[PDB]
Amino acid sequence: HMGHIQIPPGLTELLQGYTVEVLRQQPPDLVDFAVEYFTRLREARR
Amino acid sequence: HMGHIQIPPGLTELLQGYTVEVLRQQPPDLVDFAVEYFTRLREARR
Amino acid sequence: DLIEEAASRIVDAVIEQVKAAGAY
Repeated sequence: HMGHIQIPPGLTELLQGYTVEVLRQQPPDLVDFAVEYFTRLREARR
Repeated sequence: HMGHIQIPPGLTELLQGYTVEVLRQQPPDLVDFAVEYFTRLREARR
Repeated sequence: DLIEEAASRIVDAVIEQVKAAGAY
């Protein structure tokens, strides 16, 4: 009944938190930082 | 003013890419996939 | 595809702050 394609929410809310710290910390390279952020998040989930 | 800069671009093309990878593979957990993409970015050139 | 449209607007929001931080 009425089919189509959509996008899962949460992606924007996630980058939003990242976009913030990126400016507050103002690191030299965001690459390594991006890896240090998400990688650290896993520590939160058990 | 010759001393008022604090907004280096680059985060645009980078984030957009993540939007095309997460939507193409559509992994079950983005948290882990996030650490996989960026972490590999460190070996793309620098 | 549609992703090129939803991923193009999502970026417009993040850049709206990173670029508007060194001005206002």
